[PDB]
Amino acid sequence: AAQTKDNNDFYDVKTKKNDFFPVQVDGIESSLGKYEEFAKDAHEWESWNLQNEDHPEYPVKRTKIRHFTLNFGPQHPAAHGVLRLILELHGEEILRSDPHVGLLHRGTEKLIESKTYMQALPYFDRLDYV
Amino acid sequence: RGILQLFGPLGLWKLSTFISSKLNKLVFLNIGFILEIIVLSWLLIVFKVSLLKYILLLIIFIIL
Ligand SMILES: CCCCCCCCCCCCCCCCCC(=O)OC[C@H](COP(=O)(O)OCCN)OC(=O)CCCCCCCCCCCCCCCCC
Ligand SMILES: CCCCCCCCCCCC(=O)OC[C@H](COP(=O)(O)OCC[N+](C)(C)C)OC(=O)CCCCCCCCCCC
Repeated sequence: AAQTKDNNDFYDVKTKKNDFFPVQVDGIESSLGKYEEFAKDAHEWESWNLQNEDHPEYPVKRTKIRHFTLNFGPQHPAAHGVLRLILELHGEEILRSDPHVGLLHRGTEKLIESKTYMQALPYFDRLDYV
Repeated sequence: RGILQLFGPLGLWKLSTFISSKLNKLVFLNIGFILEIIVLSWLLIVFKVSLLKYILLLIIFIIL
């Protein structure tokens, strides 16, 4: 529902709620100078990172990966005929099931209107054909 | 205010900043970096010990 800055079709920027105190740190310095004196070169210094990846609000752009989507399609012994059951799996655990039908839709209801009541009777033999 | 600062606080501060900036670039989590250094150190076993001072001179060149 709606494409937003932190959540859209292609990626999201997920941030958890902050459990810890919002601690304020100001006046960062080393023994040779203040932070702003070397911040130009601090991009190459991993020990000079001010953002910690364990923080709940650390920005990460994660691509929205399709979950494992399986066509339990018509060509399958489990499906009793023509059923394109679309399953989104987490390993083998089912997360969402989308039964696609109409692979055996033959317009019986439309055809029946063109037939007399006697002529339309054999159509019923072929709905539940056991 | 001249040579006794160059051979003193101001001169050593510039030397410390140059050296410490080099060392700050060598601390980063990377498997390939530490594996290369570990395997490189094996040459101290292979090399005859008379070559230690040449390795010492080579290392100071790399600091530059
Ligand atoms: C009477 C008082 C007596 C007390 C004084 C005792 C100290 C005397 C030593 C004086 C020498 C240091 C003072 C001058 C150094 C200045 C450093 C410097 O300016 O950087 C030079 C260069 C970087 O270039 P840059 O500074 O950016 O610009 C050039 C400016 N013309 O980068 C460089 O060329 C620097 C050279 C690279 C680093 C070489 C490292 C050699 C080994 C370290 C030296 C110390 C060894 C200590 C060993 C034990 C340590 C535990
Ligand atoms: C062996 C014969 C007798 C010598 C006795 C020891 C003297 C040492 C020099 C004074 C340094 C000092 O006092 O360190 C204090 C100084 C303060 O510098 P600042 O004035 O704030 O400028 C610096 C800031 N700026 C330029 C932006 C204004 O920090 C430094 O530079 C940091 C480098 C430390 C190196 C210390 C190594 C000491 C080795 C001693 C043996 C060689």
